[PDB]
Amino acid sequence: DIIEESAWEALEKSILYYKGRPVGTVAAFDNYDQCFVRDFVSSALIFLIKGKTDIVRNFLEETLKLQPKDRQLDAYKPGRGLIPASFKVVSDNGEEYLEADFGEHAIARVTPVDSCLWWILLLRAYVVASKDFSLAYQPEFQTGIRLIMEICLANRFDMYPTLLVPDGACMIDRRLGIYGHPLELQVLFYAALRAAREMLICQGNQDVVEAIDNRLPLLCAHIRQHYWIDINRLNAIYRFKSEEYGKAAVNLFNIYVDSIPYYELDKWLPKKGGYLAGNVGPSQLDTRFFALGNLMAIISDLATEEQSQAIMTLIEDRWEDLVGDMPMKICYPALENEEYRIVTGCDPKNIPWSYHNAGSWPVLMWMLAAASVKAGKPYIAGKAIEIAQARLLEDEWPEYYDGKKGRLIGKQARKYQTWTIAGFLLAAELMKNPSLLSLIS
Amino acid sequence: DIIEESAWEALEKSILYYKGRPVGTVAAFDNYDQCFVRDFVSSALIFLIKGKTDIVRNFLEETLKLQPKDRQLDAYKPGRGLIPASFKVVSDNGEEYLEADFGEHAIARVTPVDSCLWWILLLRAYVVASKDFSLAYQPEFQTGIRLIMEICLANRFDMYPTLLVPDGACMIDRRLGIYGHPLELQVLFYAALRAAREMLICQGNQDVVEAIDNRLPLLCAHIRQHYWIDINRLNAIYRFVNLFNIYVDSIPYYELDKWLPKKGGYLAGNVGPSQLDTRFFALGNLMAIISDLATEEQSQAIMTLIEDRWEDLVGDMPMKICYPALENEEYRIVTGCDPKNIPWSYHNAGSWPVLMWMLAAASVKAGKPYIAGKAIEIAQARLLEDEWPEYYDGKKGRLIGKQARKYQTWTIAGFLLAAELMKNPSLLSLIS
Ligand SMILES: OC[C@H]1O[C@@](CO)(O[C@H]2O[C@H](CO)[C@@H](O)[C@H](O)[C@H]2O)[C@@H](O)[C@@H]1O
Ligand SMILES: OC[C@H]1O[C@@](CO)(O[C@H]2O[C@H](CO)[C@@H](O)[C@H](O)[C@H]2O)[C@@H](O)[C@@H]1O
Repeated sequence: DIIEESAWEALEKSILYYKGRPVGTVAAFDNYDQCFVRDFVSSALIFLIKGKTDIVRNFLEETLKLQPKDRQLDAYKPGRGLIPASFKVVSDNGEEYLEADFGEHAIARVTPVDSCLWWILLLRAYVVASKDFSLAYQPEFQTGIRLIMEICLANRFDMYPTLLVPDGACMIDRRLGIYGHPLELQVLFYAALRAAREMLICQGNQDVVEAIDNRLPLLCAHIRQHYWIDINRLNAIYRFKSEEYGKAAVNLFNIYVDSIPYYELDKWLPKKGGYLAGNVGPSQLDTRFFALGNLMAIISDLATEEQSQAIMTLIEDRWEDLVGDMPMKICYPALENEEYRIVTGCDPKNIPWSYHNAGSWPVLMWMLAAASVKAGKPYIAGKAIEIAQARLLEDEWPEYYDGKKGRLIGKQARKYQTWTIAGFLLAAELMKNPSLLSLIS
Repeated sequence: DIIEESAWEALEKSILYYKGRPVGTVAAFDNYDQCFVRDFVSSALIFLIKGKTDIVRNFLEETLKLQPKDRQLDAYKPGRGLIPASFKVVSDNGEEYLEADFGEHAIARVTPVDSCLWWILLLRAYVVASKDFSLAYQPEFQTGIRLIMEICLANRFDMYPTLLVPDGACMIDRRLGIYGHPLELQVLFYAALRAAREMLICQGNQDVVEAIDNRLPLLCAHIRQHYWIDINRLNAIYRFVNLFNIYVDSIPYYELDKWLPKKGGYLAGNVGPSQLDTRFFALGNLMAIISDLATEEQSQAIMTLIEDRWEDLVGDMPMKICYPALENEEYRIVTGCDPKNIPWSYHNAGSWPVLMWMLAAASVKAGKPYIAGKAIEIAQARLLEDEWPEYYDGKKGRLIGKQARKYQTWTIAGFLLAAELMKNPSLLSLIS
């Protein structure tokens, strides 16, 4: 009805032009010249679906040129192979050019890792939508893919098959205790490894293609075995006799059982529910539920079929906790009290049930839809869309919502947030046509 | 004297042999075949002081061979350029060989970063003691230094001049909230940068030598500005443009104001976006004085703090590895309820006699050797009696550590080294 029409009209106005050609979308239409890579994913997929592919092509070509190609030994300059979080059009010189934001002057001088992984997934989306892999096989694209894989695969100090990162290195780009091996990045890493293997010419690239082939099954089993939480699993951990000869090594990360909030999880988890943990590392298990990681795990077949149904069962049965009045919680539960202070450093923006700290993010509804369709329960997404439809247009498409139920328009939420609009539309498109999953799986 | 002679005898026994020549010392003499790089530092320095340099030369050569030379894309294999935390002699096969431990089957599959930085500092110590840079100028050693500098300098995701690391990546090799930019590693990185600049030939190493020269003053200024804690700084945080957004509610600011003397201060345990770790870490602060990372005024202010809060930082056993202990929710959240690191035990503000040598070195450097003198007198009163334990527990370090090994080599070496540095201040040239 009028809701979808208004969304389309809004999405159109968000398009960003460079040298007269569309090169992405702005984060929120009112800088006026700023495209975020992660934000562009939902817009991009819509445009692909609607056959307007040139915007995506131009985005991929332009961002590829922004990727640092050489090893970087100097402070405050981006690491080799990274994709910037955002870029903008600088019209101030006689001629237009693009300026990358790698975070060099940001409040955290960290380059988020998700952008380069989404870039690969977008590249695959484009070639599948175009029914033509030619772009990907061009030498500059082979190089781009290869460099991203190298920085992700190469071991530095940490040798787990997962990707080790500083805090605030993904969609959650502030301090939320997601340093280490956060789920979001491992899941994207897995999906990107799969996508890169489909598009890389193996000849000449033997080292990297081999490393990709070696990493995929190790990373899959690692995540399935060491991130999976359900009631059976938690009880098995508690009864596990670690002192017995040869059983210590089973507890790979040397998790101490006393650290797990059993009472609260036992209560929260449905009988047949479960999910992948937010983070796992030495003496570290973050039992927060993170939506993006869990939903993307379903979409990429990282989660087993049984795990996927368990995740969907959790979402259905704890619908009020995870969706409430606005799909959906970025994570659950909130860090509060002492834990909030220690983990976030008292970040004012990240107070309990706000923003990154278990705020509700409409954009996540596109992945909820994709996952629901993939899991054969598309009615779950339908229900989420109905809830969103009730308030998004009236509220002028906010970036996020706050509170345990997502009742409040986010404390500092921008209006006409593009991924809120695109997330909404994309969810609806995936419902109408489940076969569109092939763009992202 | 008698006590030194007694320590010396214990130290001689800890020597590890490989193919009939000394290649290091074991961590605690009774594995019987195992040498830890960081533990060996105090042993090595004593041996250098005593003119027994071949053990250190052999140690350096053999650990250099254990360094991975190429890029590593496989899981559970060590990163390029790293030095293993420890090695052991396997005499089980026909002919003895060395086996590196990079943490591949450890409870934390993380290769500690401090080992490679100590290796650089030991190399310099050796060529200074030998008055000959020949060993360091050999191509394989030039390569060794370059690789270490490359892996530390190279930005991955984090672009600060500091070194970004996982938790448990140094002497504290368990989870203690020292992920990010912990002081210990920043100070050792700084110290290793200085030593690498002094030993790397510019020709053939142009990119890395320039990057070292650029990083040095930037890292120096970064630490001096952003890690420094004193009354004035706390008030500035309270009144907060700045590089780091630090929110004052995140730190115990009224408590710190009370703890700090007027002319006291120290370098913070960790600094990052929305992160200021106000714990005092001893190794980091003492090595910062020794390496001239801390300014003269900061050095005196650290010494003023140690004197004035002696009961807290030294107590009955010099000296606390950090202060204060993580307790209550902080302990549970930060350590993951690690039973070994309970408050006032082991890494969690336990008392580690090894730190004595750095207290001595820093005290001499700051022209206040009587500070180390007082610590030595206390340590002397208990270490020989207790047979050189690894660590002590309790708010005042009164208890022998529950799992402390006796005849812990760096406790013995640390004590002797402290005494040597007191007798001969110019020996500081070995470590700075
Ligand atoms: O308002 C943009 C500003 O917010 C930050 C900090 O959270 O990032 C947020 O906004 C981005 C653009 O919409 C999102 O991609 C990101 O997930 C979200 O955290 C800053 O990074 C950015 O400068
Ligand atoms: O007993 C050796 C065993 O102890 C650990 C515990 O973390 O490390 C400690 O002992 C090492 C050897 O003396 C020290 O170098 C280290 O600083 C200390 O934490 C294990 O890593 C090691 O396997």
